[PDB]
Order: sequence, then C-alpha cells, then structure tokens
Amino acid sequence: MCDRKAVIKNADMSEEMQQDSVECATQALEKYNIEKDIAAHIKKEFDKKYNPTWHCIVGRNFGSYVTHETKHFIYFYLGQVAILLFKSG
Amino acid sequence: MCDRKAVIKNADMSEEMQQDSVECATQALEKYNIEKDIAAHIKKEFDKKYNPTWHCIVGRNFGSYVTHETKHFIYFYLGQVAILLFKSG
Repeated sequence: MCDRKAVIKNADMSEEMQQDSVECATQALEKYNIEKDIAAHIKKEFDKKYNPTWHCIVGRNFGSYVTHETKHFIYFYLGQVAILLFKSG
Repeated sequence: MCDRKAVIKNADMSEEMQQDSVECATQALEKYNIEKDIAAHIKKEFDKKYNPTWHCIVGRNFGSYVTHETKHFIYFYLGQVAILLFKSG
C-alpha cells in the first residue's frame, strides 16, 4: 500500500506519523546499514521535516526502553532492522 | 560478583551515575537476557531509584541516536551487550 517494510512493536505516535517514520528509517536503512548512522541521518531528517529533536534508536537485536514523553514515538522492525523513534519534546 | 562489566562508548551522566547505570543494566541482564527486558528492568529501577524518567536502550547490535540532556545519559557495551541510558530531565 505505502512501502512500510517494518514491523512496529510500540508506537505512541499518530498512525500516519508511524508510517512516515518507518519509511524514513528505511531511507537510512537502504542508504546505510549502520544502526547508529541510520539513526543519525533519520533524526536529522525527522527534525528538519517535523521539528527537532527526535530520539531514535535503530538496531537489529537490541531492546529500547525510552519514555516517549510525547506523541512522536514509534517502534518497529524493518525487513531486518528495528527503529525506536521518540522525541523528548 | 561485580557488575560494571560493560564498555561505555558515550556518556553524559554523573560518573558514579554512569557506573551505577552499567551495573543496573547488568542487573537487568543477569535477571533477564532479553534486550527489551533488560532495558525495562533498568529504566524501572533507575526511575524509582533516581528520578523519572529514564530512557534507556539495551542491545548488542543496534544504533542509538537521540538528543540526550540533563545529566543522566550514559552509553556502554556490557561483556556482550549494550545500554543507552538517558532521561529528559
């Protein structure tokens, strides 16, 4: 339907926001396979695209446990990766 | 019977705090070997043993990239795991 090659697991963010969030994690997922890196680029884009600052943790076998403390927190697992997006706004 | 068996990679929290954080991460590791689990166990105690809210990420192949702050954002890698402790105080 709209890409989204992930597998959410916990997203305290608006649905549509969770779909665009995953795709963005994908952008960094396809451009780079470096957990940290992917998270870096993303955060930058999500911030300039939405409004700084997005606390994201992308991996492939970790265990994120942050407090969204907002409404822009989405967790999911891409084809072979995981993204933990959440701002401290 | 000694924790702190991690490998910090980026910390912005009080020294004794980053040390206690690692042990707390280890505590969750000894009680459970599940990323998410370890993360929860940590944030849980750290939140009720320091001052809410602690956002930590425990994994061994992920990539954390968030805008830390306050003074409780420690990052390390245990014997075979990693932890990303950071609040939004």
